[PDB]
Amino acid sequence: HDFAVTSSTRVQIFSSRTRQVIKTFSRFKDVVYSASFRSDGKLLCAGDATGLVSVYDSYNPRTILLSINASTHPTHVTKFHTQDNKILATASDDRVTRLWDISNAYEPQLELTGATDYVRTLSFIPAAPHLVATGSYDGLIRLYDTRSSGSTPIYSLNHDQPVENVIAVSPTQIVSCGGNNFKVWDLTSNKKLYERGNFNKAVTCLDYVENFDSPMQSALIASSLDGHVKVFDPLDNFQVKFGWKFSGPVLSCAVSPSTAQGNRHLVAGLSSGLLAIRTKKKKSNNFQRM
Amino acid sequence: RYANKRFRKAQCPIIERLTNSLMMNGRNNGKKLKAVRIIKHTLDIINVLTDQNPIQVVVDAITNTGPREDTTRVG
Amino acid sequence: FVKDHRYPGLTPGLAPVGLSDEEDS
Amino acid sequence: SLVVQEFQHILRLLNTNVDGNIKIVYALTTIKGVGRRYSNLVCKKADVDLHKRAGELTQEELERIVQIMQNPTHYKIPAWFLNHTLANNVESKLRDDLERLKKI
Amino acid sequence: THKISDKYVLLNCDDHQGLLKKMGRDISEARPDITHQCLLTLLDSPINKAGKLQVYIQTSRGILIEVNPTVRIPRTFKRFSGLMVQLLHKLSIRS
Amino acid sequence: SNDIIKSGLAEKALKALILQCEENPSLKNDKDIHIIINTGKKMGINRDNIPRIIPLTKYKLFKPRDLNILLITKDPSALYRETLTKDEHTSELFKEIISVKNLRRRFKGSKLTQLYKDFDLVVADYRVHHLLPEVLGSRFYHGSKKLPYMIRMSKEVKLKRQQMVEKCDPIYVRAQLRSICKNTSYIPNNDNCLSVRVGYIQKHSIPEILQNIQDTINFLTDKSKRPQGGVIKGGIISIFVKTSNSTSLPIYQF
Amino acid sequence: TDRFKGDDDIDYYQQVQRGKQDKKISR
Amino acid sequence: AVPSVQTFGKKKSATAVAHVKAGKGLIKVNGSPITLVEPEILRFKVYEPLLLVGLDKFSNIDIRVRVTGGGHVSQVYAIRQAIAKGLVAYHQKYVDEQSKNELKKAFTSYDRTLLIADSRRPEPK
Amino acid sequence: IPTHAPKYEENFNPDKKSDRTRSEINKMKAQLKKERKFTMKEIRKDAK
RNA sequence: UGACGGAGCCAGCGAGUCUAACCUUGGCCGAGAGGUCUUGGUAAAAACUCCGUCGUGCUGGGGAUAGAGCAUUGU
Repeated sequence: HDFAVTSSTRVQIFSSRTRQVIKTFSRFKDVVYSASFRSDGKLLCAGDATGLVSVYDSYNPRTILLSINASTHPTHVTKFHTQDNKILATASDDRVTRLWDISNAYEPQLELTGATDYVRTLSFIPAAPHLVATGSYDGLIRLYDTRSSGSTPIYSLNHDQPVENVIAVSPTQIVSCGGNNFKVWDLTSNKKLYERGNFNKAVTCLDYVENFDSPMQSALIASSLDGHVKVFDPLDNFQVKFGWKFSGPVLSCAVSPSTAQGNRHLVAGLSSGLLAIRTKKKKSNNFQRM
Repeated sequence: RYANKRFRKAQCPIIERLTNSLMMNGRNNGKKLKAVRIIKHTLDIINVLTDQNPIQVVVDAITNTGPREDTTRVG
Repeated sequence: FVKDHRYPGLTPGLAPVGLSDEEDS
Repeated sequence: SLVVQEFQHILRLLNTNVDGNIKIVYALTTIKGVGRRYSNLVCKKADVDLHKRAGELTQEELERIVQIMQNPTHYKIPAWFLNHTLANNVESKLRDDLERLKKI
Repeated sequence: THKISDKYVLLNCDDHQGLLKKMGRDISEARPDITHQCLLTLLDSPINKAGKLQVYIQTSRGILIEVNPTVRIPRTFKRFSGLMVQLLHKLSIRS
Repeated sequence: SNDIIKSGLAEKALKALILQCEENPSLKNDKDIHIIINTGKKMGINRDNIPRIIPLTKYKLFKPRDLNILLITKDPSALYRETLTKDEHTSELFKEIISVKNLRRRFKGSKLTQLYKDFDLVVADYRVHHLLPEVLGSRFYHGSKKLPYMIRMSKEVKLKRQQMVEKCDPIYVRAQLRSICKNTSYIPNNDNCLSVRVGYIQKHSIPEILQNIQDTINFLTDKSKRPQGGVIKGGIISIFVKTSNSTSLPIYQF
Repeated sequence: TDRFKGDDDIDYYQQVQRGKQDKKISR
Repeated sequence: AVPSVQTFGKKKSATAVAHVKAGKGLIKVNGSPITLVEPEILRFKVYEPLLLVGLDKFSNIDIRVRVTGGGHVSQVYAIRQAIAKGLVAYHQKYVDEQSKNELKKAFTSYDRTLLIADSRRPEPK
Repeated sequence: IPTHAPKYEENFNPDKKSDRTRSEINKMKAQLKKERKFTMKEIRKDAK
């Protein structure tokens, strides 16, 4: 349960035991944007500002298994499909998201369109492997069924502010942040259940973790630009439990996964260049026969 | 020994034959441990990318790439 | 003075050390 | 939403063109007359990270590195880190020996 | 290319009838101007400038010549003949 | 001694040698100043290719940053190399740190010759200094220009019937290397003649060279400072200042 | 570059030295 | 005097000598454990006499192998031959003939060069 | 695509060699080698 | 079809009291022959495995030797 951190032109793998960097990926020609692991943790995908998607071995920066020319525009999102280990979803400034097979990466397996501005987040619904959610700066979260044509979404959800991030907290509920608030929606009802505007500045990142050893069973971590990272309880109507204030605008946040079986980290990445990690620690035989 | 008899080479394992063909092209003549290492990493890459048994991928590749009809020049 | 019983040449070959030598400069 | 972060493709340092894609140590090495150890010592003196690229370098750090490279005495870098008429006469002698041996 | 007396020259229909008759080869078979004008046409065609064209020359004596698309063949047959002589004897021509 | 320093004949010889070195291109190739000491009686100590350090109180011949330095170590080389590289005191001090086994494996013959071309100063562990003549070759050892010195790096003392623990002390290492660079050296021989480098032509002034000569005379002729000093027996009959190619110019004629 | 342009056409030193020398000669 | 057996294995200039005596399970090659036999890429050639028959056949014996000559490949083949032959000989001398025959059948079915030396002598035509 | 002019010599002779003083000196070394080899062979034949 | 360091690790032939460079700066001893010392310049298992680091391309890679231009450093 190590963690990957993306800065300008560099991806660093930090060890969870020592909180020190153990691996460094510095092959990228321009600024690298998103780095992610497979579900099995064997491959690491990174997206570049030149439109490249480079898939490395997770613990070997020397060997590059795959290099995809996904776009001419910068690719801001690279994610692996959670249900399927063969699918890589990339979202770029072409306003087109592309599903690739890892085996044959010469053409996109599927192209999802219908976004008018800057898709910079996507997510996979846990129970349904056919569903893909894309969040864009026009404010619409578009759900695509990959078994269909996929050029047009099956439905869309209107988060009025430009959507910074989308996450799926259950098979039915998703949470989208953009603007000062975040909104949690039901997918079957296509209606928002809750919205929390607890922040001053725009909510940048979301994380969700459940069944980890805690009094509270599920937790939603929301990081905004006012330096605040706050915890919300999905069982308690997404109310507010705890918060941290940092020295500057927090672009990214993460919490160590549920099966950490060791030290637990809350990690924040600020716009100033700082990375803040806060941790929770975890006679002889004759005499014996006598 | 697989060169003593005409069809003895069919009894050779096919991964061994792939390694022996990887020792070709001159610069690495005889570097069989290097070729075995290349096969090991190749099978790891195949299994990682395809989530299959890489021996089966090798077998399918050989059976597909074996040509079934050919030509010969006639004087 | 130093002595190594294995190596007799250490006593002539040793460079003299001084406080100016053990100084940051 | 306003996010302001705190790069040049080509850098002209000490009348030498360097690329911002390479690291600071790589750029100082590509600058002629400077070895890898000298570049590492210069980077350590200027306190710039060796892993940092040349494009993402502070202007004050670049000025300090330029001053250190310009003044080796002020930088106090060690010198250890700083680092055929005869054939024509032979042909004439061969000709003379050939003549004398042919006479012999 | 053939050696006269000493000058190496590319064999010509017009300028080397005596040499062709002495060697016994017919004079009508010595036509490098066709290859010259075909090279001019191919390399000046817009597909070459678009970069979608490659040219190989297969001589009657069995020599195979690869033509880089960026070469500029001289427009005059005299300079073409000199270039072909140096190419056939040195095996390559640089820029 | 004091008369040797205060004699104007020695100073006039020094200007004469400097002017001759400037005028003559063959002498202009040379750059070092040697004195040739005529000991009165035979020294009686066999040469062992071990340089013995003569202190220079007034001035320093060289700084350790100026020279190119090769360190040759005993060969669990990881501890010594890593300590000297990581520690800031000795980080830039050594141009190259190598073990004796790695040196034998890497450098052979002409590669050894270009090594001699590259490196100006060679120092080594005293435990491998005796193994060095076969590894470095003879063309290091002939002429005594770049004979490897003996440094002790751990500061521990070997005791009989017990092991000696291996550490590396960078402060002790830089202290010994500073002493070696600032001080001149001699190697004893059996006969009467001795040769000691006293100054460098470009980097030293004439009074500095004369003071170095005076200090060398006092250290060698002094009855104390045994066994590094006190090796001259019967006094000094005559000293002869000369470079590598220049003829000997006599001073302190007795 | 070319657009149908066609290919372009073609003191003390000597005293001590002489003292050593004539000392050897005298011997 | 414990029950002990000495056997030999050859491949080119390499020669391995195996002493198989009554013991507890120590399998050592050149005074070092069998799990450090180099190269890594060829360690399973040394392992396969153990793995074909089972570690239970090795539960009550001690094998000590001393190898000289040859190179890495030759030495690996000499080791595995000596170990297989030493197993067969110990199970024939101090364990049953049925155990010996079953071991010989397993080793012969996998690779006869574990048991019989592979001699590549010239054949003039 | 770019266009590059070929580098060729008019009146090319493969037999003839292609600064100038150094080339003359090198031709003189070649002549010295031929003469030395020929004289060596002649001297050996006379000796036999 | 790499380079650069570290570490790990494996041969078989070969045993005549016989095996082995040149010039050079000087000091001293000696009637000499020479001896001794000093100086300086030239001749003369690998693989393989493992770990780390650089990085792969007409995006020519090198080698000069002169000259020019502009500046460092400057009486």
